[PDB]
Amino acid sequence: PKPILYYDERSPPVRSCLMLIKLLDIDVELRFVNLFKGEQFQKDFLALNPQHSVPTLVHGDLVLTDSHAILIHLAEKFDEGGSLWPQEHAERMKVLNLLLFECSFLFRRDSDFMSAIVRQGFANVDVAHHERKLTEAYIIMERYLENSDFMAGPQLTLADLSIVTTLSTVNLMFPLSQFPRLRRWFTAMQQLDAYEANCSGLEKLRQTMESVGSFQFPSSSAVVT
Amino acid sequence: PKPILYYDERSPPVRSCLMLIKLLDIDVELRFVNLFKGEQFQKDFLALNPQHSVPTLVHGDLVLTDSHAILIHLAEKFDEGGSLWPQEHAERMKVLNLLLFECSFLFRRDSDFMSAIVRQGFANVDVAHHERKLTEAYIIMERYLENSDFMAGPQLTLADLSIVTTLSTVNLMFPLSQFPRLRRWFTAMQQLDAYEANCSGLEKLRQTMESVGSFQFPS
Ligand SMILES: N[C@@H](CCC(=O)N[C@@H](CS)C(=O)NCC(=O)O)C(=O)O
Ligand SMILES: N[C@@H](CCC(=O)N[C@@H](CS)C(=O)NCC(=O)O)C(=O)O
Repeated sequence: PKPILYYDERSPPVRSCLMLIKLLDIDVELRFVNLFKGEQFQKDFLALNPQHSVPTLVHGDLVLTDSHAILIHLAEKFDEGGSLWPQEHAERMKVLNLLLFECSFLFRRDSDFMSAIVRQGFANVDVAHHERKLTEAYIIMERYLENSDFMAGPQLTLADLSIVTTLSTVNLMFPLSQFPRLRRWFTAMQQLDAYEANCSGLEKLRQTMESVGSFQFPSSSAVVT
Repeated sequence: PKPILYYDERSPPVRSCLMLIKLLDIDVELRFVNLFKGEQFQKDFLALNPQHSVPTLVHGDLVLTDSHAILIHLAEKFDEGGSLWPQEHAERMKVLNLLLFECSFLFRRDSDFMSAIVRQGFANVDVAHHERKLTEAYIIMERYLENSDFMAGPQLTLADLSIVTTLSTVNLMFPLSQFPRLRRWFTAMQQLDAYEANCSGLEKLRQTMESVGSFQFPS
């Protein structure tokens, strides 16, 4: 049976799975769950994923409720032996380490900021506080890239797919002027054909946030190529 | 060389790694990083881990900066063919999915609550708000346990090691009386020889939080 992806493309971790699906030409059925309309609290979706989060994948009997498990599962099933989720143990641990950085640090901080805008309205958010927390994530990713061309080594891996979507979301608000390696890496990701899967949801998230939060992102911040 | 574990046993993800190390008899060199003195910001540790977090594992040239990668790495290198990190793909993805639940949901929410204490003082924290967020996590784990004795199936896995330490930390503040499956699972986890690895750090966290929070946990 073909994988079923419950999704809202405004979500960065959803867009990471959409990028992998495009990169590998995976046939997947998409089922939209509108997060800003609260459809993730619908009783049948809650029964499927009590964390009420997207992406959720159903593939046969398997139900995955975290983008990072979804990326790993799809790579193992549709890129066997590939370099996205590498075969050598130490290389694979490095990718796993960076996936968890995305989950535990970069996404956590971007979610904290964006959730505050939705709950409080932009004018009531302590933007300076979130600028510090997210610039700290920029600094860390800049350090990762001072060693390798890609986040987890010399070539594109699942870590880049996970990180680039949330990075593009942070960068709607906060500029990358001071981060040359991060800008070089982001520019290169934007040249990838798979990056087309990030574009639509990023823009829909931009429009939704500006509406619900009653503000405008500074147009000069976002890196476009 | 033997793995090096940078740790502060007050950290629940540290304690998860300590439990696995004891369960598998792994010979490791422990290096204490006092989080309450800010030693995670010392220049050499920051150079090692820019996220300034424990646990951090150095194993040869490999540097891991997240407990969930460390658990998987140590299981793969020291417990090949074990049940903690199952070899069958569907079972392994199930364990991975629960490891990420611990990272993304349970630990996130407990960390939000504990950080609010250290920042604001216990007397100023919106306790009811965090009670709702953390009770929601209890409700989810209770459902995870409906058809299995452990978090990811009929056997103990890495998911149980990761979740039990944070669970015990949430349980400093919020009791398990209303969750029969979760309470029975936690009691069973406490019978493990390896659970002794959780005991010392949990009580150190209690004592440290209560002094800095100028409060006492209801437990
Ligand atoms: N760590 C999880 C994070 C998933 C997550 O929190 N998704 C957000 C959207 S970016 C969501 O579904 N929010 C809906 C809700 O929490 O109710 C993953 O990587 O999939
Ligand atoms: N997702 C990470 C979380 C690690 C983490 O946040 N550890 C806390 C202690 S519980 C820490 O080191 N805090 C110090 C700091 O953030 O400066 C993991 O599982 O290892």
